[PDB]
Amino acid sequence: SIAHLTSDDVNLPGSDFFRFYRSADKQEKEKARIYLLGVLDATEGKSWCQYSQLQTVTLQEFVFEFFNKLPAARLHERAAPLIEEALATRFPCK
Amino acid sequence: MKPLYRQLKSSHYSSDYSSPGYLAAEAVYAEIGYELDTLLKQNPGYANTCAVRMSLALLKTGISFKGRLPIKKGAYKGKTIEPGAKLLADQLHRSSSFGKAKIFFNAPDAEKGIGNKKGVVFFNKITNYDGGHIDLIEPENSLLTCHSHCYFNCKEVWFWELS
Repeated sequence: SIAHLTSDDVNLPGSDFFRFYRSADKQEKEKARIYLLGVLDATEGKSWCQYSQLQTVTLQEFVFEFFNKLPAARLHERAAPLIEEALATRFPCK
Repeated sequence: MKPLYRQLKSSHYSSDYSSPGYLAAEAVYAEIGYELDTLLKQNPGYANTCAVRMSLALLKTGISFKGRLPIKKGAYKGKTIEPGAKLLADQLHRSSSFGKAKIFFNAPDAEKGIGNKKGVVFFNKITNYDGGHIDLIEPENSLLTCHSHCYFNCKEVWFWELS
């Protein structure tokens, strides 16, 4: 596993992301939420829609719930596509 | 009459996954007799639950308000939920036992005005989102923290102080 989240942690596994995402350290949790922000901005209006209709806390809640219900086997997948899947499947562009 | 802050907080389900008061949207809607997935198909906006959560907290503290969403199950069957933050805020402001909110037109004013106090906050017209956010706010260290989320990136901050 990765100890703490840095900008060098490319190909970030779902398990590592999810650990930082839930961190009791507010700065660590914020860093994980910023990784999420990058993924959101990269995919919004393309695979899922959309900022005008969905608050950041809403996006954050649904991402958490997806990760929380994920079979342990899937946590080895990269964090970004998992996040994308979470939102694409619930909030498609129409 | 106006509820204490702690009582209202105790009846409020946070939508912040990291909060000790957290409850997920599916469980929140289930309590009042709705299926989250059904609602999302009607309108994705139902995913934004701050006003649903605030409505429920108000009901649980004996506070009266008009809502558009009829409650189908549980202790408050026959009562209503207001799922829109602005609509709920407009009602608390125009016509409730909370009285009129203090209105701030920028974040610095809001932060100084709220100061060390606690109560109900409404963030009106959030940047990049078509709507607002209603929540509970209180000091933590020397910063303000909301039960679910703060949105000072907005046009106006309304505040009703609670004891």
